[PDB]
Amino acid sequence: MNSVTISHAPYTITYHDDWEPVMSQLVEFYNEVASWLLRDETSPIPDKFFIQLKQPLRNKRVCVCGIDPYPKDGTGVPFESPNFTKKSIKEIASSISRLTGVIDYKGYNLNIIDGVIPWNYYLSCKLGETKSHAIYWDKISKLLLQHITKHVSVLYCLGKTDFSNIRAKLESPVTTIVGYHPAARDHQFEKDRSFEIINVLLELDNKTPINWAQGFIY
Amino acid sequence: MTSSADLTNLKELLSLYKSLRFSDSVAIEKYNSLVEWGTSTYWKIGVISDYYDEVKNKPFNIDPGYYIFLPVYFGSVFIYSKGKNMVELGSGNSFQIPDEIRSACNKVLDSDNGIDFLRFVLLNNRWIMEDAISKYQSPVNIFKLASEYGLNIPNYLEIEIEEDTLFDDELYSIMERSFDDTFPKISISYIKLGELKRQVVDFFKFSFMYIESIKVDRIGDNIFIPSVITKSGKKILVKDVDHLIRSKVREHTFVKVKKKNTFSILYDYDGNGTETRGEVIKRIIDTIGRDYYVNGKYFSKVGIAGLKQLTNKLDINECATVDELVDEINKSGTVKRKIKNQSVFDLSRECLGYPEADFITLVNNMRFKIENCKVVNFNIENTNCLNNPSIETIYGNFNQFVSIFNTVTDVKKRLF
Amino acid sequence: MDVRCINWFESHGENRFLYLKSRCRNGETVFIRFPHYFYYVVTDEIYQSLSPPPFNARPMGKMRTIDIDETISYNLDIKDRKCSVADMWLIEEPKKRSIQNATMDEFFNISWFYISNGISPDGCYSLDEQYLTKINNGCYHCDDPRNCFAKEIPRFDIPRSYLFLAIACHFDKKFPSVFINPISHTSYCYIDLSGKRLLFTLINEEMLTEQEIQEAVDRGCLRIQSLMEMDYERELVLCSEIVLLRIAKQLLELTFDYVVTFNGHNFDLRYITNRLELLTGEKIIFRSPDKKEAVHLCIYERNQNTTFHVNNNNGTIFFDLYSFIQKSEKLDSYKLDSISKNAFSCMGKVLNRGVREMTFIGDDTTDAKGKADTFAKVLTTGNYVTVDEDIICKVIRKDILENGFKVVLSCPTLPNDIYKLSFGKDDIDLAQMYKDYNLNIALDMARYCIHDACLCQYLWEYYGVETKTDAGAATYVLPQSMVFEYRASTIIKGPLLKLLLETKTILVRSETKQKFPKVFAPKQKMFSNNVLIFDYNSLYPNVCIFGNLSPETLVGVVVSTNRLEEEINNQLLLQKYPPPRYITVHCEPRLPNLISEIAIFDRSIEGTIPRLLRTFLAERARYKKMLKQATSSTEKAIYDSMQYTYKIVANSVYGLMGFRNSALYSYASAKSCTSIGRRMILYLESVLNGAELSNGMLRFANTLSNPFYMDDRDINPIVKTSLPIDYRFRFRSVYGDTDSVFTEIDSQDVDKSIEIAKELERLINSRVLFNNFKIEFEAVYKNLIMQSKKKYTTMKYSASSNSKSVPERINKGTSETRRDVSKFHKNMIKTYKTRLSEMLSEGRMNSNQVCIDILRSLETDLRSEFDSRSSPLELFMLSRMHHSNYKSADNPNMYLVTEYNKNNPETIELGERYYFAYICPANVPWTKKLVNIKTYETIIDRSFKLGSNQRIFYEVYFKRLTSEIVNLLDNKVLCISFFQRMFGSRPTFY
DNA sequence: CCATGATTACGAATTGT
DNA sequence: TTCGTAATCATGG
Repeated sequence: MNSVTISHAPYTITYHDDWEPVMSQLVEFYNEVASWLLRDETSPIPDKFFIQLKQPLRNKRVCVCGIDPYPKDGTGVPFESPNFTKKSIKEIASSISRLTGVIDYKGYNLNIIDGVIPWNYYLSCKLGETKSHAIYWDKISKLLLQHITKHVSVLYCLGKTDFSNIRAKLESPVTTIVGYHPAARDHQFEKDRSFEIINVLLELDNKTPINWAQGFIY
Repeated sequence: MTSSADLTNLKELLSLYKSLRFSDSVAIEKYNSLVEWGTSTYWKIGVISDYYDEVKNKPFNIDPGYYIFLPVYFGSVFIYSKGKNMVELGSGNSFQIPDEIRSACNKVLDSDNGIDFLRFVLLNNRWIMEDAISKYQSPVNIFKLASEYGLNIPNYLEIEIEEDTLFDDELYSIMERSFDDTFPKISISYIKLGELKRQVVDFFKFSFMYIESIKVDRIGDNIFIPSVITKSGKKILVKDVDHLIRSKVREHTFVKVKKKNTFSILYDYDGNGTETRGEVIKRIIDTIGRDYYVNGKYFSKVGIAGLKQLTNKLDINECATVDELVDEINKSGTVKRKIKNQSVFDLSRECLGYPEADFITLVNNMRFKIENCKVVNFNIENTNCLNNPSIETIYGNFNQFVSIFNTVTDVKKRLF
Repeated sequence: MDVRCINWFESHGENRFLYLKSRCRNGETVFIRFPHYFYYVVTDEIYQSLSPPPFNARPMGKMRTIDIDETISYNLDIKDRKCSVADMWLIEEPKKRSIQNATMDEFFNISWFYISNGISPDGCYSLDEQYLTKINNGCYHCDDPRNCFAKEIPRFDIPRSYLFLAIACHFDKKFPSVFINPISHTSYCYIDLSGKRLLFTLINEEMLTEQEIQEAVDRGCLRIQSLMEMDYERELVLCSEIVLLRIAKQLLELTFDYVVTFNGHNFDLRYITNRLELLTGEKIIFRSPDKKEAVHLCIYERNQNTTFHVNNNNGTIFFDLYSFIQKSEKLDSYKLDSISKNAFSCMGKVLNRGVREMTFIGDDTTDAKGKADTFAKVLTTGNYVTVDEDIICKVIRKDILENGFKVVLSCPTLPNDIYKLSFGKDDIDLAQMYKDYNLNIALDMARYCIHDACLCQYLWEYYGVETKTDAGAATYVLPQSMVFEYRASTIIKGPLLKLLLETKTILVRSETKQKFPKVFAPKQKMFSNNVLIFDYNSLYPNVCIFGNLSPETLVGVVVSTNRLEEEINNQLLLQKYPPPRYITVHCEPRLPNLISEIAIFDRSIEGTIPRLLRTFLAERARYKKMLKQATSSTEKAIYDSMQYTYKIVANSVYGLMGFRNSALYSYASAKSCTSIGRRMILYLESVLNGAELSNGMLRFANTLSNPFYMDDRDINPIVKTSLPIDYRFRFRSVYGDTDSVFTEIDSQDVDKSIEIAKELERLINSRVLFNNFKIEFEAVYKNLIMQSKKKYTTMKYSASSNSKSVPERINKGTSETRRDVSKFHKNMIKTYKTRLSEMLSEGRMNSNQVCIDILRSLETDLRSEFDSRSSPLELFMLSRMHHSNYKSADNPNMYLVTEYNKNNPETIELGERYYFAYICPANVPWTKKLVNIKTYETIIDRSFKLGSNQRIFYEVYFKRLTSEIVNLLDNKVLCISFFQRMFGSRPTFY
């Protein structure tokens, strides 16, 4: 838990100890990207760009990833919707309720559960322009993903096309499963069985299962 | 991935890992292939001594409760689990047993999924039960099921203990008298109700004694076991030839021996001597005679006979001449497929009971001469392989193997 | 309405079609759109039992299906192959449909389209206007391709259009990135359909402070402010970044035929696109011929290493010469300048000397026919010329003669008369030129950029990419754009499908394929006697034809684990399976327990693989003859392309027979081919070695017995030749592999060796060999030093050459470009190799006197260098790329750079290419035993002056040098003794 | 015992400045 | 997919 300073905004980034040994590289790759990003307004505000560095990587086992943050009303925490209006979080909550057998539910937060980390592959996006900052973030995304891959056990991808060749992007071979499009037509995501294989391998990795119901909000 | 077949296969791997057994070659090969498939498709994957606690050898106070007592017998032990073949401790090789007991054991195992494996005791072609291993069902209920099929069951005692009890030697004697079993009692395994850990008791005592000589006795169809005699004439049971050779016994010498209340057994030599197994094997062979060759766990004859071997394996009547032999072979209709689905070399090997590895190694190092699709002459090419005395005995017996091979080829041509 | 095809490309939208781009005689461009279906092959009963009837079905007749799965056999009672003869049907489904018992499922849809419709991808056709409907300007729609392409016409010449481009960016310390470094220059070469060639170059103005722009405009350049006011005929134009990128986007959007760039898919195109996006939101758009699909440019990747490709859908071919050269043929280094050195070379004569200049003249009477013309053509835009493969010179004036050239260079005088000219390295550091930016520097970089842009064109005609593309598309039955993008397993499905349809057979594998699990050593390395080279005439295809080695003609595989069964099986094999009808090939057993493995093949009916190979060989021979009997340039180029394509497709069969995911998988056939090839090679090596030439006769070392079975030919070892009586020569055999055999002759007269080699080739082909096995005399090698075929150096004389001929300096295996070895080590290797080649021609060299002499020379040089310390530090400087993407804990190099950053005001980033060397206190004497070296590496900057309290480790560099030298040479004990005496370690050979 | 031998890991051979 | 150097570990002469 320390802090570092940037010439451009946020002008201050606070980070955890686990993220220390590569975080320095980040700032070197940031001063050449920062000037161009701030030209257009982005969601969320720059002050929440690096708040996901807070969750330590020692006590996590599974990783959930998203290609882009929420285009509107972004808050910083990936896959978070306090009002429960986004289609992706609605589908995730419905699937979790179906799998766990719980009929009455109100909300779901993936950051509450211990063992899973809510992560976004691109850390910023322009409102009304989905995936409009891939070139800006590419190197930072590769760096952070290679670091998080060294601590998580199984990596569950979202989006068939977005992460199609994810094996080549990461040099270290790590147990990885790719998921389908969260809002795929023909109810393709309904038949997905990723949560079962995830904890099957997690047990196979000599690790305790993950209580999904912990993320529920009542 | 979308289908649940992959996750079914994954839990199959998890169950196999939960019941891993390196002895089964087929199971190990399948597990390795599945591991390779998993690490290639997913780019990565995360992948009976421990079942027994420390043996008790001194009297001690026991916890009051309900216990089940089962004698552990002296003899070779086998374990059979569902989905794998039978396993023998140490090397984990295979053996041939009748299919009826195979079906009975399968019917016993598939009834309750909690039975990990079943324990078999073999001593001089005698198969009996010792104990059962199940995490959900106590063996007491399945003794009835095993006896229902006709398969033999041991003597179990269910005793409830109220106060503190001392497991003194007198208690062991009372328990043994309560069992009243003719077969030797090598130890006593007793289990507490509701506990997955099963534990055994074995009191030990050792001394020195003089053996007059070591003999061998007939057990059946080319199966023999060494027998040791002493000055007092008492009989000492021997586990196998392996125990004899690894115990470093010496003829007309005092040796240290283990005793129980009813019988005495030789034990392993734990000294730091420089004796070599190779010369010990030939010394034991010379003491017992050059007419013997070891089939692994036993000894066998080298008798010529020649023709009184195919009738025994074929389970047909006695044969005198070639023509009547062919007629009697033709008159049978059921055994034919065994002749029609199996080769000639292995058939002759089984008829004369030769070892697989030994004979296969021998026949690859010495040359033949074939005429008219028949064996006529043979001669050794490299003489180093003769260093093993078993090789020499097999070479001496090879003169009858060639003749029986010629006769089998003759009758095979005659039938077809 | 005669059209010649150019390209076929597919549309990847919601509705998918196929496109034909064609040109007429006048020069008009025509696009034709076809609907693309899914093709399936079923049996008659399966066709009659489909609940929704197929969209269209076409009969194919009676086909025979054979199961080509292999089963072992521990006996000789083998079950026959099962064959099923039935009527077969071909069906077309607009959408993907699954059929449980569909057959022939390993062929592409496009190949089915071509073969069913009877259309070659690049033929000339007289189309029919009845079946074409106009939908736009230049885009038509067709519904019945079978009747529209009925008429075939002889080919007719058409024009074409090309674009070549090059980029020059700004950089100071590291490789440029889009976010910090702008574009300084861009160069374009443009060829339109009118046949007129234009060259132009755009220069940035932000590094051109106003006075410099004004002086340039007065000098003769042009200044523009908007997009509309650019004219192409002006050679040099000054403009800003925005307008330069706009012009680049405009140029990349036209409907060209070939946009060729050297490594442009990874750097150039990506750089332009990203920089344009950052400067303005405007982005490049490609549109389909029907104006229905619009896509953006995004380079994607394919892992074959990684090769980049463009997502264009307008029909243009974005070609990258780098990947083509990488996958076409093998070089030492794949740099642009290296390829230019290997491609454009000549020899010239010196006509003038004095001062710091020299005049070179070049004509066809000096090197060959066409070399002078090519060198002169490249000389138009050239700047620097490489001379003697050693020096780099700056061109001051050049004059192209009527049938030659003359050039004046700034080079020192040399004591010779004929020298070698080539185009190669450039002695220019661009970082320094960007530091002090002035108009002269800008103009000179403009000239460099235009020469770089044109070099791609010159290479494009040198390699014959167009004719090879057309030939490959015709032979493989594939679209043009994908001729040079797929591996061997894909370019073989067309001819295989055609052969299967012609023979009316289907091969099925109704099981699963379990994954079942040599280096040649020359006898000696230093030779000093002449070596004759012989090339086998396609050993594997010919021997596959000889043995009928096909999956469907394998009678069986018999294995035996014991001598009993092996002997009985061999006896029954010779009894029931007799020659010459059948053939039996031994193989290495596939399991440890097996001791014998025999595969049996039948020669009664010809197989499928032998038929394909025979067709390939016959076509190649016919095209060789047609090229040899031709006079025009276009016909010669076409015939060369055809023969090359047939050669490259006929040499991929052996590899595909050993590939699990191939359509020609055959384990037994592969092992049989390898074993029989080894047998033939061993037989020839045994029969050549020791064969002498006495009187007018030649005797071989062994009887000419056939190594397979009895033959009716005479087997007399003595053969009567027609060479002069007095000749008495003895031959030796040293090296031999699949594609070549080396023979040793003890003489130095090249003419006699050449004539004897020709006569020996004739005698071997006519008498010694049999059936379709033949050899060809390739070259004569002198001064041969070789570890393997990967690494060797020698002088090469062609077969058709005399004593007074220019040698070919062959040298490969060594890279000479490894920038982390040394500057001193390279020079020592070169001088010692030259001395070796000089003493290897004396005449009295034997074996154990060269080693001692070279060792003594190395002694003298190393001790003199150690005791002199006269070498400058810059010759002992090594370099390394800095990147902290390291595993493990410390990796002291990171510690060293961090310490240097802490202790010096100069800062090193994470992309800077930094220099380092070995320095120690000067008081330490010579050390034999070696210790860790990473702690003795120090980083040297520009301002570092070597203090008197420190010196450099001569011992480390000397150990590396002597290891590389000891890698050569024959004797072993002397070399290891020397190495132990000097450095006290064990040499690491090989 | 320790020279000798054999494993393991490193990183350019990269290409475009 | 290659090879070649350097540091480490391990074994029979």
